[PDB]
Amino acid sequence: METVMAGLQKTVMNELNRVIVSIADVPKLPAHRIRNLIAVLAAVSKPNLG
Amino acid sequence: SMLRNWSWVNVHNVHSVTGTSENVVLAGYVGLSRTHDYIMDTRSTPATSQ
Amino acid sequence: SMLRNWSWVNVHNVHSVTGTSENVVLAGYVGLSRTHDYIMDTRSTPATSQGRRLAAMFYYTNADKMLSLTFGLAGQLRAAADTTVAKFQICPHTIARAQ
Amino acid sequence: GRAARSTVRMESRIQSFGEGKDVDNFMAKFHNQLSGVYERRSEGVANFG
Amino acid sequence: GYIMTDNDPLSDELKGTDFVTEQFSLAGLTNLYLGYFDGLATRLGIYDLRYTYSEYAECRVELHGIQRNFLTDRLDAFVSYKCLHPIMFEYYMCGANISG
Amino acid sequence: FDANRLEDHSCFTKGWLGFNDILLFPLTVDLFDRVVANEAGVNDAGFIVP
Repeated sequence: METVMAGLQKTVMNELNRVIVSIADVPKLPAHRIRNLIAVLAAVSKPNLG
Repeated sequence: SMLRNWSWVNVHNVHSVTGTSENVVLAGYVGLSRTHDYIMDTRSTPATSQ
Repeated sequence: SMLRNWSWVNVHNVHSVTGTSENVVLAGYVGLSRTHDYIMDTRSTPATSQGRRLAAMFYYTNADKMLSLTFGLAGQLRAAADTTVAKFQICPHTIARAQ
Repeated sequence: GRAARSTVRMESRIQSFGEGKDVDNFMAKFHNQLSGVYERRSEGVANFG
Repeated sequence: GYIMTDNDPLSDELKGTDFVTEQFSLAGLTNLYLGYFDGLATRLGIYDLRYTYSEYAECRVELHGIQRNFLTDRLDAFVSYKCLHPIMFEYYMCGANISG
Repeated sequence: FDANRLEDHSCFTKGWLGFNDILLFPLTVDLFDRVVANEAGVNDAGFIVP
């Protein structure tokens, strides 16, 4: 993670490199259901939703 | 099974339900405001009861 | 065929329709003001409804119709210059006296 | 054309304007509005904006 | 700037009449469509942002049938862009109808 | 610059005595990764310059 945060600069479009979604506490869900939505969140950014 | 789903139609007779097109370029969520407010303990949880 | 069309005439006996010459240098269209106003607001037009009507006729026109329009103006302006020449006695003697 | 003696020329002179208008925020509008036609992060869309 | 009719000889004769006397623009036509659709859709309790986005400098809203070639299928020139049956209109619009 | 006309300096480079060398001291990593940035075929948070 700290390698990722080191290169987390602002681009030339006055734009951050990535979108930050900071999770303090986790909604009560089964672990497998949590892993599945991480798959979705990694793909929501891709063109045509991956 | 695809000709039976009207894949043969003139694509100029298919209308959007608004009758309009759209090109959206919106400044979006980055997450720097929420992570800043968490470290200062000002507004740690932004999700409301609704 | 060029000689029969009077290619041999004196280039000083050939008078412009106006009795004057011209050398116009007027700063013109660049398009930075039109493109800047588009980015500010894409919902407007620079072309007014009178300019869209005038544009329509140039779509629907032939050379014959345009030729008579302008060969009629050339006659109209040359008759107004003939009046001005007669009024002020514009001849080579009169212009040379001014020079 | 032996006896024409009239010329016409057009000058594409541009002047500066907008004493305070924040150039960098228009350059954002230009390259976002025209992103559906021309590549937004390029040196030409930044130069013409 | 196109006289589009199903009758090919008619569009050639309409060029020399007072048909070209009155004119309007696609920009003005679109701005009336978005203004009326926004007010009507709100009155139906939808609250869509097709008019809010039209007033952002990085967003552009256009009518859907603009990318077609209007010089080609001219026999369907006078057919409206109403898409749903006169009864599925009454289904949604609480008995109201626009044609019949 | 060296002497470029008649083994002597030009009108403009003559009499320039200079000063102490400029030190580009970045207060942020932006200047460091823009100078070595290769804008040919990669996204790399830079312009697309063919």
